[PDB]
Amino acid sequence: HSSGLVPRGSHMSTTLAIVRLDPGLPLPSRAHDGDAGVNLYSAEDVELAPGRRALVRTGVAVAVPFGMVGLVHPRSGLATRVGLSIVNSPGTIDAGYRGEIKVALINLDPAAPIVVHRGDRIAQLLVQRVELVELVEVSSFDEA
Amino acid sequence: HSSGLVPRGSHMSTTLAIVRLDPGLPLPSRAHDGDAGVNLYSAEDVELAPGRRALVRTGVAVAVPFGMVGLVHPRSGLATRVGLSIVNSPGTIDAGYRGEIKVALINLDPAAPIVVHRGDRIAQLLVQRVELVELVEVSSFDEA
Amino acid sequence: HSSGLVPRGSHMSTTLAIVRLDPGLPLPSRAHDGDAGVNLYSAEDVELAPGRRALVRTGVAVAVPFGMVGLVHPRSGLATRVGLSIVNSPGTIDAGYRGEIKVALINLDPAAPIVVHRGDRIAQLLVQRVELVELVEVSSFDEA
Ligand SMILES: O=c1ccn([C@H]2C[C@H](O)[C@@H](COP(=O)(O)NP(=O)(O)OP(=O)(O)O)O2)c(=O)[nH]1
Ligand SMILES: O=c1ccn([C@H]2C[C@H](O)[C@@H](COP(=O)(O)NP(=O)(O)OP(=O)(O)O)O2)c(=O)[nH]1
Ligand SMILES: O=c1ccn([C@H]2C[C@H](O)[C@@H](COP(=O)(O)NP(=O)(O)OP(=O)(O)O)O2)c(=O)[nH]1
Ligand SMILES: [Mg+2]
Ligand SMILES: [Mg+2]
Ligand SMILES: [Mg+2]
Repeated sequence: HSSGLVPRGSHMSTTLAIVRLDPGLPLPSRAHDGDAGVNLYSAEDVELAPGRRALVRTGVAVAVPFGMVGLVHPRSGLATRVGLSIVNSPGTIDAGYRGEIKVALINLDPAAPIVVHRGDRIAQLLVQRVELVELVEVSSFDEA
Repeated sequence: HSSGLVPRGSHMSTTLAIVRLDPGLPLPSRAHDGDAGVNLYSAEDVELAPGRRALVRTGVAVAVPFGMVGLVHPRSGLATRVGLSIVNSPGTIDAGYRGEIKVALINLDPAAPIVVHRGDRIAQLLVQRVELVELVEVSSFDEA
Repeated sequence: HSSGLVPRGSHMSTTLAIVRLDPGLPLPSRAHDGDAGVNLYSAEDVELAPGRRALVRTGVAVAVPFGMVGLVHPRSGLATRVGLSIVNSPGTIDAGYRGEIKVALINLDPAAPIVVHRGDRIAQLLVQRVELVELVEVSSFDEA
């Protein structure tokens, strides 16, 4: 069997429409089979002094399906090696959002600046279902 | 059709009981259709110097259903604009928890204090299913 | 009925194989019924000055099932009390990963060092399903 056939056990897996606003970057991909996230690239060069943060363009936009959420998580390697984090982690991408995904990077190292270059992988994007809960206000939890 | 009718495609959507311990705040709501989270308010005024953190009352309590988790995520706007983050993000709200949701806000800006006023939206609350996994200890992964 | 019988409503609950690389630590457990996470221990003593971070061994390895993700979240108590956080939170554990779970702890307090002792609970591990999305590149979202 070739690629185009959806294997049985992946019949149900979901699709995510994506637009490369920056066509010069590779499409986000999973580094390994079963990996939770696809790796987002930086569209830009940016240098972050200790304690500084930046809102960095990834060059993509996505259409998260209704009933789901996209989540932007930090890469573990850079987090440890150089103290790179994401201010609003986990970044919450709503089903209705059709703008460019931007990553609020922050340098949590005390002394060493972090240089990010265009084309570097700077975060990962997961997609999960979410319960769009209906609030039921009660006067006490007994009542419910 | 009017509001009270549960549309077909939302027959299965879950309910979340909530108690406004602070009845003076609006109920948390989704800013847009399909948004992953409902926006939590601060019950209080608080001022956070750079690097400082506070445990801020939201004026609500919830009953996350068994088999699910509530998750407190930072708002992207404040995160970028002013460096506001959440120390324990993502905040983990257990199914059994019936206390007030409190938000561990922290100012990650190097120089500018953040002022939060009562009634400001300071986080978002998502609800997701969680696998309540049964651990199976093995001596090596082959064995399993 | 005794323990070994899987109750009806937990017929479907998933298993997580785990190896204690450090057999001297307790197995991670849920502190209460319905808790989202199991509590990870530190295998080691470590002292974190303000602003410093460390990659701390938990003494376990796990096999997250294909179609799921493990997620390492900070404990709320330590986060508030002493400013302890996790640089890459939420830590993303892929289905394929068979190495030791390590926690990138960071001291976000301005002045007081944090001492972690072997055997202390330093994070929690959740397991959730994840959508292993198939990207569909489009030239505009209309097109899709
Ligand atoms: O908190 C964590 C996160 C990850 N890990 C392990 C499990 C995970 O599958 C593996 C890779 O993690 P990330 O994808 O978060 N980091 P990065 O993208 O830098 O490394 P890789 O190229 O291996 O994916 O590291 C941990 O032990 N603790
Ligand atoms: O890391 C992120 C997070 C969000 N976003 C986009 C997608 C999301 O749907 C939109 C709104 O995000 P938040 O709800 O996290 N922030 P805030 O509540 O300040 O803005 P809004 O009023 O638009 O919801 O911003 C990103 O590009 N990157
Ligand atoms: O952001 C949060 C996180 C938790 N909480 C409440 C709900 C949760 O079920 C309870 C315990 O949270 P954690 O497990 O995250 N922290 P810790 O492990 O220190 O406390 P406990 O021993 O109670 O689990 O604290 C909040 O109000 N806000
Ligand atoms: Mg990775
Ligand atoms: Mg929002
Ligand atoms: Mg706990």
